[PDB]
Amino acid sequence: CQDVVQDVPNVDVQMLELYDRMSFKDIDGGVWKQGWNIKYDPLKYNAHHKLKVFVVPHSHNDPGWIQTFEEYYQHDTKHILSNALRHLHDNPEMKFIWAEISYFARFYHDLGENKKLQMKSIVKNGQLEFVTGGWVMPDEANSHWRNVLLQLTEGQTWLKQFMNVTPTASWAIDPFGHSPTMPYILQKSGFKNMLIQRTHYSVKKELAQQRQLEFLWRQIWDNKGDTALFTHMMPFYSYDIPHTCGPDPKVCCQFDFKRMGLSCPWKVPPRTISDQNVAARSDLLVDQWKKKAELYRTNVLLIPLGDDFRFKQNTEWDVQRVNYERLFEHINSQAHFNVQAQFGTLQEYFDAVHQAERAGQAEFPTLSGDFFTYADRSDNYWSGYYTSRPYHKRMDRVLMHYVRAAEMLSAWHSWDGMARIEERLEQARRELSLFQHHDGITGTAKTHVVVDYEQRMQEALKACQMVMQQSVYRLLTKPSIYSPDFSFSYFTLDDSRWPGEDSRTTIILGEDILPSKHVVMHNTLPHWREQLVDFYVSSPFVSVTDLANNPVEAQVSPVWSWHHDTLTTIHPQGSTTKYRIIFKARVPPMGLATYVLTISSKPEHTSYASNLLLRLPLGQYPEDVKFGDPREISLRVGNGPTLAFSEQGLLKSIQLTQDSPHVPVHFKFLKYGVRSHGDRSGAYLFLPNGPASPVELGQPVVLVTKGKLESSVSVGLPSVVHQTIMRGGAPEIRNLVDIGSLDNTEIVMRLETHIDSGDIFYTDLNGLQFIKRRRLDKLPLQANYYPIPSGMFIEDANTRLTLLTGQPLGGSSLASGELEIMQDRRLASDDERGLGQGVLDNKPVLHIYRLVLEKVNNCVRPSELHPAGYLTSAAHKASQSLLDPLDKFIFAENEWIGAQGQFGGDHPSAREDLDVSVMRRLTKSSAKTQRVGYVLHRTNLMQCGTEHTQKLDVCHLLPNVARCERTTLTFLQNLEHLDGMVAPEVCPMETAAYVSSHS
Ligand SMILES: [Zn+2]
Repeated sequence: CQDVVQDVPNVDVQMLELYDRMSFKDIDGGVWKQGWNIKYDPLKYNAHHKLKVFVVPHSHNDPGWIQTFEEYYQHDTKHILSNALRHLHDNPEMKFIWAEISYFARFYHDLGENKKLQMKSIVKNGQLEFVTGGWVMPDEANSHWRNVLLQLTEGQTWLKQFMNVTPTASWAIDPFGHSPTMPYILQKSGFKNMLIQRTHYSVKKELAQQRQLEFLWRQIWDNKGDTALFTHMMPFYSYDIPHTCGPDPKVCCQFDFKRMGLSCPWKVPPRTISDQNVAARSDLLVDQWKKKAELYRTNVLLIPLGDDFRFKQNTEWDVQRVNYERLFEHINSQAHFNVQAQFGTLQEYFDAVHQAERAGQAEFPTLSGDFFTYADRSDNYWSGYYTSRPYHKRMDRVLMHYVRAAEMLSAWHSWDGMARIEERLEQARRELSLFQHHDGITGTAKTHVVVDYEQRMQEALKACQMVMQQSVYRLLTKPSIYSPDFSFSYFTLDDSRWPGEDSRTTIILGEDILPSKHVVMHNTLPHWREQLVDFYVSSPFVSVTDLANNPVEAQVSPVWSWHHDTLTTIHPQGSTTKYRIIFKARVPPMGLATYVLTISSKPEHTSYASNLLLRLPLGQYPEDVKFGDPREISLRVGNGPTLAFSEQGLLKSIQLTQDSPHVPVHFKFLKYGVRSHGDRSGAYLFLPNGPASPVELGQPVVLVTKGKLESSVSVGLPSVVHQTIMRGGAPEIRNLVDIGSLDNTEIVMRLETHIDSGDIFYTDLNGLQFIKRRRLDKLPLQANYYPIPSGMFIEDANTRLTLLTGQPLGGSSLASGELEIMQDRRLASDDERGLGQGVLDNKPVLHIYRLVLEKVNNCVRPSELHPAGYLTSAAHKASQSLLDPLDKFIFAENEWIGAQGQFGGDHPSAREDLDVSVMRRLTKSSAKTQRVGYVLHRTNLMQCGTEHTQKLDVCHLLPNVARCERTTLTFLQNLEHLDGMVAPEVCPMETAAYVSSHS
């Protein structure tokens, strides 16, 4: 295994280093506004050295933006695919590429056998070629890596199953910024090349000037270059026809034969190609081509030909095809051009490029880093969408976890087809897959479309719960009893965090209404976990036992809610009929643990929290509420940190241990505005008019709850209920955010330390890796905002502070010792990127965080020059507690004969840096050989020199292994037959996939 800490890779282009030297000057380049006047030597080209041009027709199809998936399908996409099918069929030299498998699957299932076979025909002959082959073309900023891999697996599985094809070239023309997570997943899924579009205009200029637009893109820690993927970055402002033929959009636009009810902004129309003009039109176009080719190292040129929802009408197919045919026939017949031009596919382009390299005509540069934050022009940085529609951003994470848990839970058994497991899982994967779209998780879609996304995710959550409950009943009922009704609710799910919602079951216990209640906890992670869990109960006199009837220590706290008296003030109210029972659930790796809640007066092993209101009846509750003037507060749970809070109930300092210092750590809410003159912030753009200013907090009500297992500080701020929860380690932060009214406002949460971070900070990419960022004072504020998909940190010689998130949001470190993360944004103006609206549809979201202060001076850190950072064990586990908590199940009935106490107590408890990211059964009951796929990710944690673990071999997890294969990440190809049927060890920062066959 490579060393990802000691050794700094050598690459031609390192993006952090690149950004440091770049001036980012927005100069007028001329007809190429953001470049220069391309010159080529016309004697470069002769009969020995021709330009080879691939004109690649395409149609960008959004699975939701202005319209819903179904709306666009009905209006646009179904017509495009019928025409493609007809036109390619009748025109054997015509070519077409296709990205979005969601729409292809939808269309293909509606075809008659005949059309099905004809369609297979034009795929087999290579005329219609699938690119990437994902369900969608996903967002790359906010998306979790697991979800990127999910949407990819979904489209490619569909392709392999229905078309017997697996794309090896990727096409990503539209995401707003590009992540190295994409080459990382794609190269582990058999890909050979990929294409990107949306990078900062100033980065395109810099690279274009050195012919570094094609590059071998490797991971920032990769010393060897094993991860490298060949990447083509297109050079110009857009993927549309004006911006794809060459440098001068005024010329290129004349070669979009659909604009003769569409027209050319530059006021020069296209003209039909005839014998009259062909020489002149050809000359104009090839000049364009040769200008573009000068930016690349080979004599092979990629010319994309299309636009959004293009190739819809029969006559668009003719006008495009026939005019370009006339051009090609003329160009290729005339030796003075020294050009071979034709219709081609993406993979055809890449093949010819690799032919040129293998012949030694070019050596390509190496690149590591990322392409965030993107700007299309002047100071219009697209950091807005790191935050837009934050409720759905959080919904993504919750759904992500429920599909994982549903697929793992049900993977253990084969299910009769009447249970409908395969169907529910299929729906849940597809819904979650669709939201990966660059108008889904991004928050850049119209309100009714966001509505559609939400309803779909909701149905997907319901489908996971139905699978999870059925699986749990099967796993913990004695086989001699197990007799299921697949439409029965054996368990209801209990979620303390989604939606946060006046739902949640109260368990109603009574000395003879119902005395005891069985609850089960599921642990999706492959090691033993202990975690505080909570349930709502109808009495404060409840005690906890395991199934063996051993006592478990518990605490009871009141249920509190916050009201806006509107008359007055934001105040808490306490329940008189529901209480919270809290205890530590111990749960096996990938396993289940049953507990019992029994009613009794005050039990032996249950304590009662106290309540202090700083500025209230509580039912059958033992400790009466106390009252107080606003004051500073210090709490400690267990031996864990001691935390001091302001008189406004905001964290002020943390003390790690009894004898360590009181470390200043201040939370502050601030607000950013929109511009006086200038451009207006929208769904995409963040255009603050100066540094944020502090929110006026007044004198708010601070609620303090103090218990032996769990304590917390909650405060009703204007817009935000803010809570710090203490369980013994790193606290959890919850914000209930209601931006409600406050137009042209962005609400930020900032941390202020004395940590001597300077200009350095660290943000993660897709929850997979942490990348070094440098704050740049030469760039505007919005350009120092980066995606925070799961966490961020600052550090000095001695001290780290890391914030872990349950939800993708935007964030920065805008001064030494600070971290900051946007909570919500409300926006009266459109930012003119196509959407037509601002963001005027906000709703209450519960944001969750963990807050880790640590001493790092005895940690093995990477050198000053390494572009990556690495989490500690504590910060890694805190992240895992946010994204993959314990699942909670309440038995829905009164008696559970058969009940067992635990599942998975024999499962190996693997090293903490290792996760079984996916467990998914791959075969229905009707197959003779059962097969299960596993995705394994091993992260890399700092060695701080800070435990008993067993070897985990996924091939042996289930009984009667007959075969085990190391596979691509999508499970679709074998990469190594494992003679042993034992899975090899995986390296730090690697992801591997195994498929186990069972007899
Ligand atoms: Zn798009």
